[PDB]
Amino acid sequence: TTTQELLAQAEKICAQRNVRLTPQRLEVLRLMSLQDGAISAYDLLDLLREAEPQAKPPTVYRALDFLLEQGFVHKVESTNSYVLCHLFDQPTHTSAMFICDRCGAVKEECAEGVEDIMHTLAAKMGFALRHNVIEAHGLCAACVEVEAC
Amino acid sequence: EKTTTQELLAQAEKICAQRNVRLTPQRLEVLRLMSLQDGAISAYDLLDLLREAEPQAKPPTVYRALDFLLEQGFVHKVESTNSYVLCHLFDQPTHTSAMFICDRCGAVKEECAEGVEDIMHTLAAKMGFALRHNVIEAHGLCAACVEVEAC
Amino acid sequence: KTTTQELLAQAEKICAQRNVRLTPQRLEVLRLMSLQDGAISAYDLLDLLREAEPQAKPPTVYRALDFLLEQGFVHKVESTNSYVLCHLFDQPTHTSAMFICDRCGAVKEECAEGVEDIMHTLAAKMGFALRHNVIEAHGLCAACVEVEAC
Amino acid sequence: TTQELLAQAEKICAQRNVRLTPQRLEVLRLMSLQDGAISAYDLLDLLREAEPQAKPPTVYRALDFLLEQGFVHKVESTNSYVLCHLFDQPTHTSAMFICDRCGAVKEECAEGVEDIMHTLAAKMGFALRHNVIEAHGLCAACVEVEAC
DNA sequence: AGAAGTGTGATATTATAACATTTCATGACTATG
DNA sequence: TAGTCATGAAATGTTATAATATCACACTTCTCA
Ligand SMILES: [Zn+2]
Ligand SMILES: [Zn+2]
Ligand SMILES: [Zn+2]
Ligand SMILES: [Zn+2]
Ligand SMILES: [Zn+2]
Ligand SMILES: [Zn+2]
Ligand SMILES: [Zn+2]
Ligand SMILES: [Zn+2]
Repeated sequence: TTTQELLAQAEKICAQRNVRLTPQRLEVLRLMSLQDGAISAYDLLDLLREAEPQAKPPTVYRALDFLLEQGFVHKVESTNSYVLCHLFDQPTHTSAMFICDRCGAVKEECAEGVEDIMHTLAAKMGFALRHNVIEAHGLCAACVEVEAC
Repeated sequence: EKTTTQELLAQAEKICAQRNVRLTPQRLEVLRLMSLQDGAISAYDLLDLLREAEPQAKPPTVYRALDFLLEQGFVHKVESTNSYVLCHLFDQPTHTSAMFICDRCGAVKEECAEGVEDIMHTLAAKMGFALRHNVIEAHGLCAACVEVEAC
Repeated sequence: KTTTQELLAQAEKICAQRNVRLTPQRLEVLRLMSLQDGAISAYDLLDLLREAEPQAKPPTVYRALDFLLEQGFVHKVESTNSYVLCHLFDQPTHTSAMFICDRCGAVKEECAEGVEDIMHTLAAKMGFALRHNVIEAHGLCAACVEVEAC
Repeated sequence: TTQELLAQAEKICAQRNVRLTPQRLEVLRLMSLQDGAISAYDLLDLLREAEPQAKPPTVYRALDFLLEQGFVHKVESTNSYVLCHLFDQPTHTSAMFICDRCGAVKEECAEGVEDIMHTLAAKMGFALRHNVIEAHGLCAACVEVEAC
């Protein structure tokens, strides 16, 4: 039902803006929401084919592009996968991604200090950065407890 | 004054000798070919370069080489792209790094940052997250492309 | 003994006479092509291929098709963007006329050497160097006519 | 010479009580100004300088119209479209000779092929509604280029 | 033996180019009549 | 008083390939008993 609430919320946001949250996009969103965290496009496509048997890569990639242009999903560059954002209605934001290499779970946190260090490092050199990519690989708490036995 | 490109290669050879791992002609050629780049490079571009010498070369060659070089820490993979760059900091003990990437000219700078590792560990510590490795990659413009914008 | 077996055997023999690799994947794709009434799209064929190779993706079927095209086991139907099995692997490269029913979708392949000759002559009048002909007819087949008559 | 055929088109689109919009006319104009085959999306790119709000349905509808009248032919084996040789003649059947190098397309008549196709269809129970006849190779020019 | 390396063809994975249609809301001609 | 025709705008469907990466086998080479 958190999924329901999430979808409703997304519908509300997309209703606010002049943008169309289609059944397809909504479906993809639902699927990704039900997923714990990260997922590749093609596994997601395989999931999508349950409800839309004719679905092909452009379908899911289009849905993702849409959900990416809006603030609903993030790409995970170091795994070629995608995940939901933990907070929707906010604008283009830099967030730090903690990715479990075991379960695929992703925790999204703020890291102003990092942005700042990079902001200064870009300035002590001649760099004008537009965007930071901050992805951490490791193990989440559960998977940590599991890997210790 | 930072370490020269050639010193890194010599250092690579001797380090591989110290570890009893084989820095073969191929892996060496790949290493130098990468070292000549003014920034990151893709596997197939590198493959194309490698062909002028070894035309019989295929992707497995390049990817094997890259896997080896990555394992020995001479090369970094740039994850936001899908490219590979020489490490200009492997003469010291293994390190954390942030890659600064120009979207246009494509050049990249590896710059150390303990202050990032610490914050990441701190953020990872509050949650129960056993951090292992960091990917820090910055996109924007370097102060060559910047002075082309100002015209 | 069955047509499919015989066919795959022929193919296996030809792909041996020629020093070429008829892999399980290619064999499976060909097997599937042989079991079709007529023409099939690359993606329908992919969907069929996924029943045996669940990981299969578009480059898979397109590679298999490119191979089967190179070796002359399948023809591409350009006007419908589809593929059919060749009726006779025995012949070398050949100019084939395709009769395509816009109702049932079935496709019949016919020989027409005359056409090759005419096109060659016509191309030879000008300075055109002919490589391949594309000859496809659209209409209704006998069955669809019988049906439509009522 | 473009204006000539443009006018002729209207003249013929008078006799046949169908409406040739500036849309379809513009498409036909662009098709004419092109000295060879063209894809729908390139044509769409060209149609946009005139009508920047143009989109694929626009050009496709246009092409469907221009196709159904006899002004343009579809080249099935290249998924492209070409202007007719001359559309003063009755609804003919084109045999398209296509250069795989330069992309030049030469429309010719091959009534013999059609005849044969009809006989073959006739010996079957096949009701032949339309034939597609296309050749791929090298135009004379490209041959002479490759000769060197 | 045995572990590591290479050559080669084919396959697997991720993403997009390229080509064509659907939908549905909106306006613009027209056949009664 | 509607009827078809034409368009406008977004999304979707459909076909095919680009771009990235690995597998699987065979042959080998150089080392280890
Ligand atoms: Zn977020
Ligand atoms: Zn975990
Ligand atoms: Zn480094
Ligand atoms: Zn730059
Ligand atoms: Zn045949
Ligand atoms: Zn039929
Ligand atoms: Zn014509
Ligand atoms: Zn030519």
